[PDB]
Amino acid sequence: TVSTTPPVSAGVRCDNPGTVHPQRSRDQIATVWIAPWVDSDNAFHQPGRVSFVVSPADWVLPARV
Amino acid sequence: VRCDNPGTVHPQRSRDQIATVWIAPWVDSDNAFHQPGRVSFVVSPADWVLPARVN
Amino acid sequence: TVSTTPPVSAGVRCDNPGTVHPQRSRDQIATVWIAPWVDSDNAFHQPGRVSFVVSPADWVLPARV
Amino acid sequence: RPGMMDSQEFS
Amino acid sequence: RPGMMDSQEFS
Amino acid sequence: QSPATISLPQGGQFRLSISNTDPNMIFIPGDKVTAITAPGGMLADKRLTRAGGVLFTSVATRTFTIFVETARGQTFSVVATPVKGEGRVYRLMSAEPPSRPETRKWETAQAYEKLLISLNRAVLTGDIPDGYGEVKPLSDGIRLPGGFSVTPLKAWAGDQLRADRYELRNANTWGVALREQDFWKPGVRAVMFDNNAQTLMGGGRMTVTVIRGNGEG
Amino acid sequence: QSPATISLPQGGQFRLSISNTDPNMIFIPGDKVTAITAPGGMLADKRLTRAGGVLFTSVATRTFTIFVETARGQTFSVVATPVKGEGRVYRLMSAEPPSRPETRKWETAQAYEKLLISLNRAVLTGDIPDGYGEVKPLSDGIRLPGGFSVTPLKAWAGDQLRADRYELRNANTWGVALREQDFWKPGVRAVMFDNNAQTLMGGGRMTVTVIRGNGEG
Amino acid sequence: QSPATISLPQGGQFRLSISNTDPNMIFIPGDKVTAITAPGGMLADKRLTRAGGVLFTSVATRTFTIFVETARGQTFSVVATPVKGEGRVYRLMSAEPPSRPETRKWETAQAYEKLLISLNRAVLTGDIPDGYGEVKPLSDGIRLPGGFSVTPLKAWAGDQLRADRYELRNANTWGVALREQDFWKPGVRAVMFDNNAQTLMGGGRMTVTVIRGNGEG
Amino acid sequence: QSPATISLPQGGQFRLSISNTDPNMIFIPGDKVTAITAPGGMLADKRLTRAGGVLFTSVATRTFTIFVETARGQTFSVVATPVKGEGRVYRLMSAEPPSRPETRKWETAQAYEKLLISLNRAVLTGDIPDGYGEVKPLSDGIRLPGGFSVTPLKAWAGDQLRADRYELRNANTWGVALREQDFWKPGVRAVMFDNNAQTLMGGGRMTVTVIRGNGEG
Repeated sequence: TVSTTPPVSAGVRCDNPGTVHPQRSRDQIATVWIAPWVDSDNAFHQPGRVSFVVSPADWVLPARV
Repeated sequence: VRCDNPGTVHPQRSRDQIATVWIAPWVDSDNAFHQPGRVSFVVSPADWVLPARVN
Repeated sequence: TVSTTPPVSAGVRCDNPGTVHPQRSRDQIATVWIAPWVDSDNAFHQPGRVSFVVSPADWVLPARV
Repeated sequence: RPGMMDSQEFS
Repeated sequence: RPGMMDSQEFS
Repeated sequence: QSPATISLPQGGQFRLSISNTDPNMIFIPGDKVTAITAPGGMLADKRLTRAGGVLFTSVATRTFTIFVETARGQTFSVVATPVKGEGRVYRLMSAEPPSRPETRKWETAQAYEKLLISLNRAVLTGDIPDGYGEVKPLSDGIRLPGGFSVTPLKAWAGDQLRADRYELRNANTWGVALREQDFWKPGVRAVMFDNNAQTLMGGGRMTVTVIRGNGEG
Repeated sequence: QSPATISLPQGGQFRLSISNTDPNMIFIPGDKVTAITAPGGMLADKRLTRAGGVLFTSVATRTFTIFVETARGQTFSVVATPVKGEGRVYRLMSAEPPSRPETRKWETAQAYEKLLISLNRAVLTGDIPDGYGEVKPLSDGIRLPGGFSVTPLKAWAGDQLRADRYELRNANTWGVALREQDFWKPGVRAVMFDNNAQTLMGGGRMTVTVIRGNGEG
Repeated sequence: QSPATISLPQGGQFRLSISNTDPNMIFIPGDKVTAITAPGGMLADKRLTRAGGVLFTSVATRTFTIFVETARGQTFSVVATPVKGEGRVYRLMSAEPPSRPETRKWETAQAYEKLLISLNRAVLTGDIPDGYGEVKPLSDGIRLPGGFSVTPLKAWAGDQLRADRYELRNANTWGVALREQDFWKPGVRAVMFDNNAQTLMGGGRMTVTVIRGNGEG
Repeated sequence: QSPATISLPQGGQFRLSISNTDPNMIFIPGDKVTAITAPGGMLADKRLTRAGGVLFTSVATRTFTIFVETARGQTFSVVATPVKGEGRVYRLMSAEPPSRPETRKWETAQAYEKLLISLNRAVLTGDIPDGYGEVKPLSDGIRLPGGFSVTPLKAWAGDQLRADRYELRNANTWGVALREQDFWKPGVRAVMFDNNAQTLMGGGRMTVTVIRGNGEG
């Protein structure tokens, strides 16, 4: 079945958990440092830190005051 | 004064239209008299009326 | 067999439960609210309330006073 | 060519 | 040939 | 401008005006004209249209008689007076319903009350059955009771059934409650009111669809 | 600047100016002209155009009558008086429309939305679809606002959705207002108030149908 | 310089200026010109381009009428005044959306909310669907509420849906919070704001994509 | 010295000088000119060039209009006034770009680097790849700087790499700064701080994933 992303926000002029301008959430970034290594053509590699996104973003209905 | 809501409207659902015909006395093929009576039919069916306003 | 819709109305110048101008009854409308959901193309849907007709209309002979 | 008009139908 | 045109259609 | 409708019976002869320089047309609302005959050397050119009418041009100056004949079996004579002017269009309305054996098969194949319902729905909506054709309305076709007046609008006929629409006007100041039965005249077969009405206020404008037997009585 | 829209009746005559030096055009919206007839040697050239259109050029200097016949058995007459000037376009239109096309809703709704709707309708009717079978109502399926008391009534479940009906009971003895969003519980797909009543009073016992997800993930 | 856009309806006739020595072009934004007709002996040479336009050269000196006809079914007449000068380019914008039965199949094949989303993403990015063609924007197409002014920019139409972009300017000194619903006019079907905006400060420049039914109302 | 770049709109007219004695060249970046049209007997010779280019030589002594049509349905007009002198090159450019190509990253990373990355990601997600299976965490896999205390948590191993997660505990009660290089032990391939936080304070409990080499050699 289709996903249902937002739990009802914290509970002119209608107080609806729905019908609120939706924003998207933030992706999660994780950094891995690679140990210096060598390769078949005998080159020594010092990469640094590689950052990758573990989770894609998801929709969110803002809490309404 | 600010509000964030889609414009709500109430369904209308207009009714049907009925037309009735009166049948004058007639005798059928197998010879049975039929005294005056009536048959009714729906000229135009019912249907949802598109709203004129959304406030 | 053919349906027989009207029970005899509450019991120039003939008092007949039959032969009265027939009216049609009213359809029944029911509203369902859909929970906000997302779809494969990642669009978030906030539908609102959907109204449907559960029962079609039926004929009725008015009560005669 | 009286009253003749140029009507070119293109393919 | 007056009013005439010239058009090359490059392949 | 609108075409002139004359409504001659199968025996009718009507003195109309024909044009000279520009062509003219006579058409049957419900039938296809198949032949047209005039004194030799009077009609210059004639053509049959796809709709079923006849386009003719008369170059002569003397008054002449033309016979037009249709496919269902019909013949109407018109007397034309050649005058200089623009072309003219005439609507030769039948006035005596034609015979249509193909329509009778569809009319009789189905039930009766159903057939009445169908012919009436159609009159209401405007989707006239394929076999039915426009005929002259009956001038006096229903009983007028106590102060109403009627005028005719439209009429459609098959083989065994007719159909008429009559505009009713209430002269009486007091509003008159009307029941379908009042209108029954010998030979009518159903009376139905378009706007279902228990009563009709003075100055009322109500049309009523009445159907009769074709040629009965 | 804009076509001269002219709604004349069938067999109607409309007198209109045409240009004797430049081509003129007559078109009928929704119809394709099939044939055009005029006095011999008046209209020199006649050409069909995309859709239903006739581009005619007349060198004549005298008023003449021209008949146009379309593809749905419509015939219209026009009296044309040539005049020096620009070519004139005319939009020929029917007087009283013969038929009314009922356009079906082309719109189609999302599959998931339909699935929720059908089930709710079926539960309301009481017919239970083939896949669905009866089971135990969930003990707490909805949020209870303002002292409401819920008693499990009925439920049915199937491969991808499940349904529960609970009877609401109001102990508040106050005038309450219903908003289906209040009865939301993390994991609900839809809430239906069987009686479409905005406000429940004390002992307002509306029954609400909630479809959640069987096999929830 | 830029091409001149004139936007004539299917009945439109526009007095433009044509050149003599060097050739001229008239093209349809969304349709392929297939035929072009002018009085005999007026157009010296004509050629059809691959894009779908028409290159013509007029050597005559008298003012004349030209008809251009397209493939989707369209016809526009223009009145040309032969003047000595350079060639001229005209953008014959439709002004009444054309009929495209092939587009309707794609429009109706898919769901509805999806179709709205697609047509809107495209308007935002600029990747216009293949079937859609540029049509004249509606001068008054949305409700303007309490002090905004609008100007039109672009419009794309298929068979059953339209698409418009309207530049909104806030005359009022006080900033006005805007909700999509304010703009609804009978016949619109979605209103979306490009820059999602809770409020619009005075002197605002915000474009809003609104789509309507083609020919509805 | 440099081509005269000219970004004119579609159907645009740009007046430019050309040489009547020497060949001139017009080219469109990213487009190939398909055809070139000019008044008859003005441009004597026209030749296609590598890519999209037109080398034209005109002996005329009068200003004239020339139309160029490219291979993507673009048509541009140019008003050319011949003048004695050098041949002139013109870079024709589109005004507003029709589409935006999203260029994919062509860059590909080393295989070993990808292998380290995928595993770290999978461990973080908690999904464990097919080859990998759970085993015992290594007792001491990392250097402990500044009083940190490490408690084995979880590990998985596979044919060529193995992974261990340890929970760091800070007993220092000082503000420390993390550098992944500190946690190096002879034999480590990578260290990942699950929470990307530069400084840990007292009780800073970041969990670090270290992939060493199973089957170390």
